[PDB]
Amino acid sequence: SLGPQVAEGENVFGVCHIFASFNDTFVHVTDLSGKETICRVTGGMKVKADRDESSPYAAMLAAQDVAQRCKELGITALHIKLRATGGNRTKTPGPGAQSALRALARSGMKIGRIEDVTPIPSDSTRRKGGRRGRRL
Amino acid sequence: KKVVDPFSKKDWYDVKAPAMFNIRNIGKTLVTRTQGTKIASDGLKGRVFEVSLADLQNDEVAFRKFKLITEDVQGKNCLTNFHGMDLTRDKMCSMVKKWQTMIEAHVDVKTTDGYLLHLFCVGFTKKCNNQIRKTSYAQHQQVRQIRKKMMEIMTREVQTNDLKEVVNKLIPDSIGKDIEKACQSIYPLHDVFVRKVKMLKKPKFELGKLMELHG
Amino acid sequence: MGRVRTKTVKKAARVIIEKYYTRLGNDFHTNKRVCEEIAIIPSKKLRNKIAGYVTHLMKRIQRGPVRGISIKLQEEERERRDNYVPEVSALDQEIIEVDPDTKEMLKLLDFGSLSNLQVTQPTVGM
Amino acid sequence: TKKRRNNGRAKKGRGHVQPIRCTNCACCVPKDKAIKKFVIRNIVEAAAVRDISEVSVFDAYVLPKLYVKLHYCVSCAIHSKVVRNRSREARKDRTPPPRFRPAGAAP
Amino acid sequence: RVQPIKLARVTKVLGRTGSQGQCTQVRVEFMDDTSRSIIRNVKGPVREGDVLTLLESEREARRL
RNA sequence: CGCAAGACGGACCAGAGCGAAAGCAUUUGCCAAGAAUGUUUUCAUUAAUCAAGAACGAAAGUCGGAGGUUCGAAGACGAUCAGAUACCGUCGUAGUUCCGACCAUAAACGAUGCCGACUGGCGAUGCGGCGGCGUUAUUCCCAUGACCCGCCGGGCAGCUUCCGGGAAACCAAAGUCUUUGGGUUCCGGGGGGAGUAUGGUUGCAAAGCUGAAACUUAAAGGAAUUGACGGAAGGGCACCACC
RNA sequence: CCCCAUGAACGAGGAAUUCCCAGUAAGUGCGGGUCAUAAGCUUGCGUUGAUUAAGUCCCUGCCCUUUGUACACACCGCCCG
RNA sequence: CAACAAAUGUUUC
Repeated sequence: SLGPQVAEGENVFGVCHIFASFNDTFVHVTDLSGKETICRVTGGMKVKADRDESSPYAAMLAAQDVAQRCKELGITALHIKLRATGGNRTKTPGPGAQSALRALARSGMKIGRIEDVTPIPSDSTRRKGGRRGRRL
Repeated sequence: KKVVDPFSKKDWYDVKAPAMFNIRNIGKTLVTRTQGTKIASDGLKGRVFEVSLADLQNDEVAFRKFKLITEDVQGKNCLTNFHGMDLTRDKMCSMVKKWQTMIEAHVDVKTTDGYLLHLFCVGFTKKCNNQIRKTSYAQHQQVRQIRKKMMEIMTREVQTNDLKEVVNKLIPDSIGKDIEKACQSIYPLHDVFVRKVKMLKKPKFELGKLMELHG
Repeated sequence: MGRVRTKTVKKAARVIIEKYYTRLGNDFHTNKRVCEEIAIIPSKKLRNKIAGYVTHLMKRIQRGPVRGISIKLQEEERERRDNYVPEVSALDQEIIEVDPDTKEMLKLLDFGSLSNLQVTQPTVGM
Repeated sequence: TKKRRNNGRAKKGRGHVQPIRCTNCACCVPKDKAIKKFVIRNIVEAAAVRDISEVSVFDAYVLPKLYVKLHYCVSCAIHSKVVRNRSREARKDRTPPPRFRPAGAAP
Repeated sequence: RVQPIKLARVTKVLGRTGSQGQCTQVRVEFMDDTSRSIIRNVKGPVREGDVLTLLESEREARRL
């Protein structure tokens, strides 16, 4: 609980940070420095089946469990950094990344700016597993 | 075994921006209650927050970001200093279009106060309206002479003047325009920005300048 | 749908209408009588099916010319319509405005004319 | 019997070019060969912006984009109907097209 | 994280999906507030003007 | 948030460039080199193409170091299957990278020898030169510069064409071939046996070059045409199909 | 065929699978064919009369283009040690 | 929006 201050106007600010890959979805607010956390919870924990780790509905549930303690500790508002697996990995967003954002905005926290932060590399380190491609 | 939920223990500080910016009350951040076994100011002091120049100015500065680093603490107040400017991702990605030449030059330079900076610029050739080639590349000769011009300016424009004037400079984007003037004689160019600035070496301390800039 | 008129029917309708327009009508009941007079049709169901489709046509024709049907009366109507011509539109109003070169087009064509100059700027391909 | 006069995809004046890795199989195909499709999309999407516009501070703001340039090897781009077998005749058309620019009220 | 129940009224019947062809596309006027309007998939036989009871009230599908 | 290592130069990046080919995208400097163009410079046949000989030559592999980040030929694992030593997951090897030597091969494909002339339309584009009382960008006019339009070379190509070629697919070269003759070089004579045996040669090795026969057999093969059929694409249609 | 007696399994059907959209499914009797005799059959007929898609191409089957094919006794076809 | 199994086998014709 608690609150940086009474502020019948402006809102105490943190960082939202969502990593959407496929097979899961992390939501995550931290202090705008980053060094200090605040309430995490993934799209995994709120369903069982592995196959359903990453589904938007789970993602919703997670952004809901997160927004709770967010507005329960002190953050009134949050600026978001959405991400993909990145690296040489896919470079496209995972499915319950949108769902998480809709869930927290809908929840009734506050939104501020957006950038994508997936790590794109001035390319190399050879991508995994070999030349002939995953065959399948 | 149940224990120590941590927010119920944490303390709040109000992040303060340098003077050249406009409004200066960045937001708030939480640290642990200082215990002799600890310096909440310790876990507080080299923190860096990245804020959008638009929130910082108020605007057209949608793209552009400034990195603000906490340089000291005074009771619930924490005075930050310029640490960098980058662009984001969307903006940068949006300039980079096929059929045009992408030109990059960067230079590393020491300011009047010591700071060592690596400072990048960028530009793209422009088709000019009654062109009817579809593309609009530049020649190798062109880019080599254009880059020299960009580099000469960036060293010229940072050598003279301290971290603050570079800042005061990068806001109204006076470098951009200056490049545009020195380069149109050589080849078109659409876009043009100093797109990033990287702090390489910091001078020693001095609360004097920091306060001059804050306070 | 399930009732899509076949050519043997549709043809007869185009057919009669071409040679029968001023005789035929808006109403199923009467053409049906007319098909007895102006055509020899073997079964009553066919003759009905014919009368009916040709009426659907007459209903349509009498609301806008239909894609492939011509009758003497419709030809006359188009003919009269295809006369129109006003105060007339060019004028073009005192003085032609030229793009020059088109000015140099007359200038080097040995030809007097009215004038005006506004022709500059190049000029991209695509 | 030779099918495409272009063989794979456009080389002619080279004999070599670095290869890229398919964004699906993680395969490997020369960059001259390989279907490439740009992909620009809003951070937020369809429905969100309304809660995204209401929940935010800032007076408008006005949405970033994610930009990603995809590469597919032949089998992936076929598989997923990025591109589709075209008759012996249609194959010759390099061009591109659709009728409106599908951006909200398309298929 | 959540619960509510939503009343929505059919505006326009889109067509049919499911490979079996047994789910009908629908467009819904949001009943409690008309200034909303969304696409939902149906099990039963649906015709214009009758009412859905939405659980999820975001989501908004497509194929499947 | 910083830092270390090794790797690699994304987006920009193209039927676009250069290089004999193999191949070649960070900055900047040095070093010599290569084509095109311009050129009322220089020589006077210097020249075309080639047994023998020789230079270069992706990858793997091999010798010894550096190095191993990344990924990973082998192996061991988890699944899947009737079987699975596989695909699929995981751990992970030599190896990938780099230096000094080997090795001489890739559907090293444009599957198309090289050189010269001649025969056909249009518009692109890298580049050089040339021309415009065309545009825009400047100062007091400029010298600038980028463009538009045209002309000419030589690039890689494209497009459309009952010239003409070809069995056709196709091809402005695969044209100028029975009306068979511009120069030169190389390889093939049904298919298998076979790039095999054997001798020579080169190689540290792995292997490379040259290269038979006995016997076997009546088609091997090419191209186009059409169905049949597809766990290829748009496909449909029916409770002998589903719902 | 009847009359009595003896009074079975079967207390809802796995793998599978047929058929069906309106007098239709299903219950229910009758008549005709076979016929000397012999209906558990077939073959109609009226009676009583719903549930349920109202469509689509997923599986299956067959025909529509485009496409690939070493197939053409045509995939129930033609392959390696 | 992306992606997804499957063996063998008797005659002249």
